[PDB]
Amino acid sequence: ENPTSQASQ
Amino acid sequence: ENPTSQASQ
Amino acid sequence: GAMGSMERASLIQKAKLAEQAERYEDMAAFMKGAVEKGEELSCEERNLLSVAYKNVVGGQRAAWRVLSSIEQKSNEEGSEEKGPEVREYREKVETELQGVCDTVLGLLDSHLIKEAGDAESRVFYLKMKGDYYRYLAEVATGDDKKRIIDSARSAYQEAMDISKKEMPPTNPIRLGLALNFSVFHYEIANSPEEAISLAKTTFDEAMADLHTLSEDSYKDSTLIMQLLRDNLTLWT
Amino acid sequence: GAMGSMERASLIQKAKLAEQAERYEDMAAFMKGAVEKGEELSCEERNLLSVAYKNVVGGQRAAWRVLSSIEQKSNEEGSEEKGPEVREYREKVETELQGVCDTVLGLLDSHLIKEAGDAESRVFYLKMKGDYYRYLAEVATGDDKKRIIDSARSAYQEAMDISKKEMPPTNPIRLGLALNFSVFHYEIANSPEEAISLAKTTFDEAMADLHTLSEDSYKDSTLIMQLLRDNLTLWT
Ligand SMILES: [Ca+2]
Ligand SMILES: [Ca+2]
Ligand SMILES: [Ca+2]
Ligand SMILES: [Ca+2]
Ligand SMILES: [Cl-]
Ligand SMILES: [Cl-]
Ligand SMILES: [Mg+2]
Ligand SMILES: [Mg+2]
Repeated sequence: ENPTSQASQ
Repeated sequence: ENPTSQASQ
Repeated sequence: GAMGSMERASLIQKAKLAEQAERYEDMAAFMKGAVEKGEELSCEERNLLSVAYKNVVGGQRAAWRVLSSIEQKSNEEGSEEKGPEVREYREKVETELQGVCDTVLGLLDSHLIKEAGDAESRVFYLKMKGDYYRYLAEVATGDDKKRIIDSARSAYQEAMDISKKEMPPTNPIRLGLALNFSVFHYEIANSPEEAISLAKTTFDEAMADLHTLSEDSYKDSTLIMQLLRDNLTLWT
Repeated sequence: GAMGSMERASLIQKAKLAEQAERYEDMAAFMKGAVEKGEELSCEERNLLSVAYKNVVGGQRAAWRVLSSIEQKSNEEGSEEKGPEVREYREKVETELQGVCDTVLGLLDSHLIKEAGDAESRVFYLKMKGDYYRYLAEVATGDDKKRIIDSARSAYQEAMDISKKEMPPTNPIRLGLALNFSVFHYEIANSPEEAISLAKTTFDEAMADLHTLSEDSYKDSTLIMQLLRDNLTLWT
């Protein structure tokens, strides 16, 4: 469910 | 959560 | 039910928020609560109900297919024994999926279908009944598999009979019903010729009625006609 | 716990099946059960734990951001009053997210961190502690927001101190820690200069150590270096 948009790993 | 792979609507 | 204390309108508002947030389990629970208020559903509300459960059960079905394929590989010649875990976890997902299907079918039976008098609502709900019996049929393997298949068939057939009498051939509900009944024939009932014939006749009759439509209705109908065409291209 | 009756190895096997099926809530529950067996986790098992909860909380955070944005729009000048529902449903998602973060932090505190003696495990778990306090910080608004931020900072700092003493500059765990601590500085601590300086120094020191690596290790390290570069390009 983790998006791809975030700056984190 | 519905995939796009199925022949149904 | 846990939604018994929430206003009907608030449940509908939160269902729409859950859809925007892609929280389809929440969306389904909100719409279940709305249905359980006992009032009939508007066109928009019926679609929210359908969208919510389609996404929940669609994800469960995709997971079940992944696990079933792993389970089948484990039973081939030369596969190393790995114990009961694959079967157990496929059964867990399967049971959860059956529970969701039973919930939807329960909402339809108590009491959405019996109050639905207009063609647009009655056909919508009977199509849903066919769809969720079809999902049960996809995982069925025991004494009742034939009865589950026939329940899907019977619901689709009643919906088809009403839709042909009461709706134009381009009606999107009628078209989506025919699409899914054709998939039932191909995927469940071992009747690919019936699936192809239904898809082709549905497509051709809709084509001949497009001239009666506005631009927006034409867009709605041709979108689903393309899905019929895609299946015919795959199946022929 | 509901996984208390299942073998540790079976829990790990089902976590891997759940990952293949994209059933991340199941995957997290299986790994929680494995952790609660009380034995230390292998490298592969630590990564399964991280993958599972990253996907669960990642989806909750994405939903929270959707709802928070709708809530903020509702509070602008000229927005029509729509009642408490947006706030209520954002609070519901927020509470569920905080519960997952608290569960992960509880696993780390009871008792993963205290038994973790090797640099690879201790840094891994301290990075997780920083990450999940950072997720709590993203939604915090009250008396404890500063303490939540400082808890994230403290965990990241201890992990950085160990990683710099005990790991090479190209170690993927060290690199992923530095990436996320740099995001903490930029997104949480209002310290964009610190975020940029950390990302740049981490990138440059790793660049200078690539010559020591095999082709496979080079691929692993350069992948994360590219994420540092992407952030620097966005931030400068
Ligand atoms: Ca009321
Ligand atoms: Ca009625
Ligand atoms: Ca044991
Ligand atoms: Ca130890
Ligand atoms: Cl299981
Ligand atoms: Cl709520
Ligand atoms: Mg062998
Ligand atoms: Mg106004």
